[PDB]
Amino acid sequence: ASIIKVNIANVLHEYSTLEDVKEDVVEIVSNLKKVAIKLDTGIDRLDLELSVNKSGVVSAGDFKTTQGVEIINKDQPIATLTNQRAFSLTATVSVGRNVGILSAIPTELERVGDIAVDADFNPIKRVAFEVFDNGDSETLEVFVKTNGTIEPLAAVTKALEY
Amino acid sequence: STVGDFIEDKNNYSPIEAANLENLREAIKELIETGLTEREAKVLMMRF
Amino acid sequence: GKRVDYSGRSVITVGPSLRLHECGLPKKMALELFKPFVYSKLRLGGHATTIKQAKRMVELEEAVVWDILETVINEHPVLLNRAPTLHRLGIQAFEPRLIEGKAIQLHPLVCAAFNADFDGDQMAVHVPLTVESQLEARVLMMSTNNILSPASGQPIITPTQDIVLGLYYITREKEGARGEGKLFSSYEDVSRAYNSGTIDIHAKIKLRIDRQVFDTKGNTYNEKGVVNTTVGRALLLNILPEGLSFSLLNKVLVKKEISKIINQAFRVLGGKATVVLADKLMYAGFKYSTLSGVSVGVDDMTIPDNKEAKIEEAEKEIKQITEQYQSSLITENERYNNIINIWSKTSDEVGASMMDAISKDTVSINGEKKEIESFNSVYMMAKSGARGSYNQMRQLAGMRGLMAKPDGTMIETAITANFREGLSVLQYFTSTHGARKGLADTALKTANAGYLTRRLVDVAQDLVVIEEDCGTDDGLMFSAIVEDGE
Amino acid sequence: VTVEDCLDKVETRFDLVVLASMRANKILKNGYSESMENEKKEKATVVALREIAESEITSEQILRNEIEG
Amino acid sequence: MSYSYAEKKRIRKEFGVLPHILDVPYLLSIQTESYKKFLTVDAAKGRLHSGLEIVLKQSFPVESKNGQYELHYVDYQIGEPTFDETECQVRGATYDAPLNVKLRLVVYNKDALPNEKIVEDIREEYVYMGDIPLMTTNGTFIINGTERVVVSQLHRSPGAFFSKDDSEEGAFSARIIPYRGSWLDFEFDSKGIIWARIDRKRKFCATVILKALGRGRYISDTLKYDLTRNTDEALVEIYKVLRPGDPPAAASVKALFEGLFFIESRYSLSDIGRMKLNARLGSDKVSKDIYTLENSDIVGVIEELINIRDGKGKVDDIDHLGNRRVRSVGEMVENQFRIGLYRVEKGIRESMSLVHKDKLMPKDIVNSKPITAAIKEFFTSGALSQFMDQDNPLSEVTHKRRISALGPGGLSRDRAGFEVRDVHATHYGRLCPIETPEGPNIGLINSLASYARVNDYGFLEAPYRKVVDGKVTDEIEYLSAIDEDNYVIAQASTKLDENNHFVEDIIQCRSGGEAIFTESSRVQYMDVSAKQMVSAAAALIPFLEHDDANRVLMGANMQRQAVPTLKSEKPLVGTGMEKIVARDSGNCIIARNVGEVAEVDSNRIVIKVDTEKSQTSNLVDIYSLTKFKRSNKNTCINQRPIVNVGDKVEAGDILADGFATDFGELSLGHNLMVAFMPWNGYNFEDSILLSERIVKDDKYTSIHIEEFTCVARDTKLGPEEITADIPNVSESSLAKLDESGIVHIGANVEAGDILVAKITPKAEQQLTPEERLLRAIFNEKASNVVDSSLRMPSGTSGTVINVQVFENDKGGKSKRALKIEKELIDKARKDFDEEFAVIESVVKSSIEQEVVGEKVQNAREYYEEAKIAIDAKFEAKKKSITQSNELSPGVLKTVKVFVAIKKRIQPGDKMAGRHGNKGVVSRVLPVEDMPYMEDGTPVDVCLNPLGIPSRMNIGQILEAHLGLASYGLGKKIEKTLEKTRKAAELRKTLEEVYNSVGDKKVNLEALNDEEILTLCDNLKGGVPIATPVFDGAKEEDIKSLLKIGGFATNGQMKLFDGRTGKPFDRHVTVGYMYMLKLDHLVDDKMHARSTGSYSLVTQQPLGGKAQFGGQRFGEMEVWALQAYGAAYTLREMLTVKSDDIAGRSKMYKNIVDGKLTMNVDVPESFNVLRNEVRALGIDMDFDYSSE
Amino acid sequence: QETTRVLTEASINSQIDNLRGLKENVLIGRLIPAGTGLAVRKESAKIE
DNA sequence: GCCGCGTCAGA
Ligand SMILES: Nc1nc2c(ncn2[C@@H]2O[C@H](COP(=O)(O)OP(=O)(O)O)[C@@H](OP(=O)(O)OP(=O)(O)O)[C@H]2O)c(=O)[nH]1
Ligand SMILES: [Mg+2]
Repeated sequence: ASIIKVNIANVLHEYSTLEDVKEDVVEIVSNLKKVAIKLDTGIDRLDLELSVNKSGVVSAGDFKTTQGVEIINKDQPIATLTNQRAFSLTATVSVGRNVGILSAIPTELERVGDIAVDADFNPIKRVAFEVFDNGDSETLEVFVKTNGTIEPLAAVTKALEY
Repeated sequence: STVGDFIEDKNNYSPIEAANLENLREAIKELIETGLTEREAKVLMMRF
Repeated sequence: GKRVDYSGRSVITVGPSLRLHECGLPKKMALELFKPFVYSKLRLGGHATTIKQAKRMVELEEAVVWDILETVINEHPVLLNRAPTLHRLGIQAFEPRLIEGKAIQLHPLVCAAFNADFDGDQMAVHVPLTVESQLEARVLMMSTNNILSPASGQPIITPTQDIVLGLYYITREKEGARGEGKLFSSYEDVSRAYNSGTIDIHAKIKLRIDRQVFDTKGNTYNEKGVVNTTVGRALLLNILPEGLSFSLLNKVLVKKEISKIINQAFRVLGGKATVVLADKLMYAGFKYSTLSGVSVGVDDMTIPDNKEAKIEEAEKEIKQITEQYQSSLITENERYNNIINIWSKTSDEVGASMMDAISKDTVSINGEKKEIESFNSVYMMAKSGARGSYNQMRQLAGMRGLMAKPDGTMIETAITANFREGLSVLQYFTSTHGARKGLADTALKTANAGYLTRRLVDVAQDLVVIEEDCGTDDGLMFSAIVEDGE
Repeated sequence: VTVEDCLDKVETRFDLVVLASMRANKILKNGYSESMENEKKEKATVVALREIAESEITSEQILRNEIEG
Repeated sequence: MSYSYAEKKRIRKEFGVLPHILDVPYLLSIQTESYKKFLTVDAAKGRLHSGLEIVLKQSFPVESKNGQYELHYVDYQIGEPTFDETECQVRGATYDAPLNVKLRLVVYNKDALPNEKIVEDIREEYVYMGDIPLMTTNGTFIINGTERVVVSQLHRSPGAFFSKDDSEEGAFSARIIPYRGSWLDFEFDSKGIIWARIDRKRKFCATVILKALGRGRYISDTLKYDLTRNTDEALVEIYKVLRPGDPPAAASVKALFEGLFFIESRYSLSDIGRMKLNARLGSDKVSKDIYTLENSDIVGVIEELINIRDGKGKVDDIDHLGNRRVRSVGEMVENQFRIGLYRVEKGIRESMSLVHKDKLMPKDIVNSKPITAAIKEFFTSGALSQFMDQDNPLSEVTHKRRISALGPGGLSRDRAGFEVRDVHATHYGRLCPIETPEGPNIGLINSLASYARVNDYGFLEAPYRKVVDGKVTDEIEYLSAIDEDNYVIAQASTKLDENNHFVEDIIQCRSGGEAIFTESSRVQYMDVSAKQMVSAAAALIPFLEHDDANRVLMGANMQRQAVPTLKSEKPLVGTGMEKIVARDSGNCIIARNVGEVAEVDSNRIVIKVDTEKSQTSNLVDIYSLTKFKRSNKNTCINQRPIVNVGDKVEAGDILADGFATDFGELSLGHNLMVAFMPWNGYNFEDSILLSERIVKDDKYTSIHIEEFTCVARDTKLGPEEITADIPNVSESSLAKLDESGIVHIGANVEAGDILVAKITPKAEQQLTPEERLLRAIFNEKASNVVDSSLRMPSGTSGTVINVQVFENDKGGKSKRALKIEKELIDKARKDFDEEFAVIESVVKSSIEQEVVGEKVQNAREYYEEAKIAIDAKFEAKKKSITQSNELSPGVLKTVKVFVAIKKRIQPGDKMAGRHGNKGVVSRVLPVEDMPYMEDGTPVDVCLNPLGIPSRMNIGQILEAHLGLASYGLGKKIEKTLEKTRKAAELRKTLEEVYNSVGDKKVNLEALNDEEILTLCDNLKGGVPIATPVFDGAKEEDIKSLLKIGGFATNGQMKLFDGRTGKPFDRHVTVGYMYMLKLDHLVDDKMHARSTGSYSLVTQQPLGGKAQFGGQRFGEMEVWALQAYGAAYTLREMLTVKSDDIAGRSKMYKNIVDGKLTMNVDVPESFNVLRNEVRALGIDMDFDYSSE
Repeated sequence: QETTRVLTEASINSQIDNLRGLKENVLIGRLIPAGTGLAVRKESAKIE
């Protein structure tokens, strides 16, 4: 599950510059995409509200701690503020999987400020397997690298079930 | 490229423009036959 | 000029999965080209009762429209052309299949006739509206119809680059391999053994083969017996059609051999059998080449060990000639000619030495160490003949040597540097003039060839065949054109 | 098609094309396109080539058809 | 060892043993230098008199016709430009400067030779002369809101040139070339007779010219041949030759003969031809200052020709660089100004003829109309002038440095072949030979070399180091091409014993300009740099020596076409030329003075400069960033600051990178792991396979901005209305459209959506009776107006970032229009006033910090000066005519719409490597399908091995090995920083990574622990390596780097197929293979057309895709159709498909009907041809023959 | 090529030209006397 | 009867 839609408090399009913000709106969207989210099985879809008045650097951990929503990337910073100001935005989070670039629905936008954001649903960065024979039997060793959103044993069981 | 080649004919109906007119003209005659037995169709043809 | 409507220009893609008679067409281009046909089908269907209604539905790209377009283009031929139509083979007719993307896809074998490559080249597609034209184009303009060149009998559908290389790699045999001396009753058994992978593809095995063979007189005789063959040759046995001897497959299968096999299949089997064989060979080569995973590396090219000694000897000879000239004993022109000859001889010797080391590898096999043919990728590519040539190998592992100036007289100084070791700035500057002169010559010559072809067409344009036999008994005397040396 | 099968009955590769075109025109003018069979089957021009390949139609018979129309 | 903030943030490894003797000269110096001499005078340079001032002085004195009027030039004053370059481009106005000169006229009694003009006209005034365009520091000109660049022109130098055709023996020729006007020529003959011609004419003996003026046997043969008896007879013969059939005049011939070669305005050498002629004859007796021809000079030229026929002398070479000179744009501007001045002087002489005034001032006579038109005509229509390429910063640098021999006074494209296209020996030091057009213009671009410089005479010069007593001196000098031939130059590559003495007795050097082997003692000079011969663009490619010349040229041309990506990525392997290219191009901000950042935001940068270590200054400076600026190539340009609050900075550091620049380094490509194995035939030839991770990661996504302009014009029937009130249009379609009728900013527009709505009236509809019945049945009225709104073309999707509207002139604005304009002006002034106050507030805070330090009068006027600029900015917005432009009369209003759409790489796209290897993507594969290493990391792209053997681009393989080594180095650093992130151990790891190989000795100790942590984070992806083009690292160093990475000493590595997971037999080389995307998208190339408008004259389809396009059918294609014998296809295509008006409509009806019918009565083009013949006396008609 | 000279010579001669060619037919948009066109004529002759 | 100068016309 990854953010597919983000609405800024004061923007009309992605190509705009906020006052007293070093980061660009497109740069903020790029920072938002790398953000990793963990969701409950039944949540399916939810909306996250972030509002900050800090004069320092905004962060993913700054996101309101709503129930169900989990942010793995506390370290990643959404934006940096040169001077004290009020910054707020809303990001929509839904469960999704990668069906390929050609077979992708753009997604409807109702608000004028709504901005479409692409999301990489798959969480497994790398998969490695090796085979060792104990004699009359073998042992299978698999190395799995993940963002840490999903426990490895559960992911392996799900893949075998599929 | 040169300016003379760019100029295009705008006073002559395009084939798509020509085709649609033909379908409309053919459809009306069928409608007149489908309606009045003969007097109404004759009057409509004479007046228009 | 007669610029014509219903024509499309798009980029060309490799399209390997496509068939020899099938090509890949973007859906949007197909819809625009067949939009009137789609309108007619929609009116016949009753989906739209008016031309305007059909146009409005087409504008919204309704889902039902795509299925109707697929039905309309199911059996409809299209013409693919290139900007330089040097020969009639350049324009050909293929059956379009709807594909995603805006990039046109064409069969790899047809590319050689087109003389175009996937470097951004663009092709134009024309659609025949008349029933006679569409049927006529299929009858004579189809890709399957053209196999041999109009100018020469040799087939133009032969594999050009990688497809030949993979076949050459599989056909090669290894003196020592796992499973050597094994006996396989049928091709399926050999394939199962390869799937297990215990045996080696280059390994030598004995296979019993029984099949019909077609004689020159056309008599068919049964061929049976046990023949020793490589595992790769046995795997290629399944592709070969009935009525063709296993002897043609039982060889190194070099690119020249593949063309001869195709010609033999076409002359006796017929065009359809030859086209099927070509498609099977193309499928096999791509699959085997990837499994081979041949790669090109800096280490693969090998510099000659004795090159330094040869260079020193040549420099000593040049110094002796300079010493003779300084005394005034020898004329300047004779000294220059002698220096050029010495440099050419040294360069030729260096090139000859480089070929032996790369081509030949010595290994300590059981019972002693013996020389065997090298498996180096560069040598295989040069030997295969799919790409490259001896001169390029000589330059990369050899020396540039003499460089021609714009006049073309060889410069007295020569480059002992090689591309792998790099070259000095002065040597690169000396080499720059020849490349620039060649590039200038290539662009200028294009107009002359076209003008000459136009004049020839004008002179022979009206000539045609109108009668089976003139009935004249007068002709010409034909004898071998000996040059006095061969 | 390969036109190779059609060539056995017909000669020169030009007479066959002309005969196929005439047969296709006759079939289209026959009212064959009711619209219930075109979708399930190939176009008429290919159908004429298929008939020539079967040899059932007969090239000589096709010339006789022109006089009827 | 970075020594800089940009260097400090990321440290790049460097290679090579060659010391840097001299820094590279400024790239834009040649373009900037020429304009300054024309517009400026420097005492140190010795340019006391500006060329424009000299041109005014030469023609100023007229003394029309004994009118007691004297014209004298006093001074020239240049007006400040009304709008700055940034303001001028947005308005579309051309940057310009007013030119004013002072004229003094003296008047008096005007009696017959007494007191004619000494007692009157003591009053003088400045008169406006014209408008002069100005050049920005980037050396670019903005015309009509469009940036333009004028290419330098190479032309044959004026002088005397002797050449002999080989057709006949002894056929020597003598040519004299003037800077302007006709040039005389002398041709020898087989009999040995001498002939003289001017440009072109009947052949005549050279003796006639001598007769007009007043061991040698040639004169005796020539004198008897000519029948001329006296000079008058010779003059009459010359006049008859000049004009045929024209009667001779007693005084007419004498004036014409002196005027052709003896008029200073008519004939001048420019001071170059005279200097060459005196040197050629070696005579100082003739005055060098006078550029006019002389009898002695002609006699000397004839003597030189006779001496050459005798055999004493050498024929000149036209191809030689010294004969050829380069002409700057300013010299062309000076020539245009001179032509305008000549026309103005003729007008002034005619103007004096009518006088109706008392004590008339000398302002009415001056007319500025002629001068302004000529300069504007040259700039707007100049062949040399063209739109500057905006694809990349490197492209802008390449275009400015380009010198074109083509243009006026230049060889035609087809006229010269096989002579000027070759590279001369002198070309090595002046023009790079690896860079040229691959098209027919190839060999004419002659792109200037980086170290190439222009002398005052216009001859290119190359820097060299002198050698004394076999010892190389450190002195640097510039050698002219003619001077260079005599000396022998040794290459910089030669090694030294540390005493600057060549160790090798025998070295390769050019003594005659041709490479040869010579002793070290004869060498007199050494090359300043290895890359001096190569052009700046060529130096970018790494491992240039290993690559073939043709492939290198193809790669160099392709790199300039590269398109910028959203995120710039620095190349792992770089020559290090990128940093200089970025700094020289003005796409980045450099701090004027050393200062500490006060405030940083992504709209402007505020910096405070300390006076103690700097020259006196305001103490505050403001830099304004540019966001999403549009480009000629439709490429978005934006600037992002790399500075931080309270960060120490120094002059020359880059505060923020701008276009295609990362950390002060230009990047046009992204590093992708690359394998070299054939896969499934997806890359049979040049095809390229993409893993698709790049598409998902937006590795290659670019932003394109499209401007659509809608204008309103007054037709005879009615004035068109842009108001969104059109009948037959649904509210939902107009729902996006605002009440004003302009689409809302930031609103996504679907293809074919309405951007603006306009209605144009129609009359005499003449509806047919069926249409009349339809109107009657539905009671439907017929509209007297039609709608022609502006809509985006199909297949194009974007959002409206900016909207521009221009109102009418002389008409009071409507409350919505007038209120909107006033609101926009207030917002710009109000935002500026608050923004100006913010700078004023920062200055006040600085004063409070320095309040103890005296500010009472120190900055009293500093705030006042800022206020005047703000008032001018408010005035400039209201300073306009009220439409923001003249608007062109008859245009009611205009609107500008800006749309930006992101683009992602797709199949059929073209990617070109720096080494010149190019390919088009054929398909996108899943990540699992792409082959992976034992670690399991996927390979992004797979390349074909066979292509590399066919073309000797060996450099790419070396770069891939170097890229693999860099990738290995990064992983070790990531492992070290993954755990125990402490500065002390990280410093040791960095010392091992950088100091393990090379003699560079980066000395990382200077960087503080805080800087070290940032540097380690930056190096996580890769470690940068810089290789000199001819000083590249050897294979052994790369092998040692691979060993440090822990990879085997080879590029190839074991790989496993993703689908079967089975390792391929044989290891496969893996390299980064840094790649770039060329600007050749397949989106605009589809060009799908079914039915299109036809040419009015020929009734034939338009082509090129400009409107509906369509593919023309070639004549050669007709020949192929004839060979096929498909007459039915050929006949149908020619008539119904193209020019059959009856056939096309019938064919369309049949296709819609589905019934089968064919009509091809005739082709309209043939009828048009018959009409054209019919107009002539010859008659062509169709006929029936019974014979 | 040389269209003006050929036209000037032809006009005085009043030459009457039967197309008798593939090129002449293409200009008039008529079927060429070669390939399919000859076969169609031969089949038509048999039909008569 | 001829040398040697010339037009045109395509590249
Ligand atoms: N892959 C491949 N196939 C070939 C080749 N040559 C012929 N074929 C297949 O054989 C079928 C023969 O089609 P026809 O035209 O009716 O027979 P013909 O070749 O004898 O004229 C075609 O079926 P089709 O109607 O085109 O479709 P399908 O039946 O193959 O699905 C075609 O796909 C070849 O070189 N490669
Ligand atoms: Mg090409």
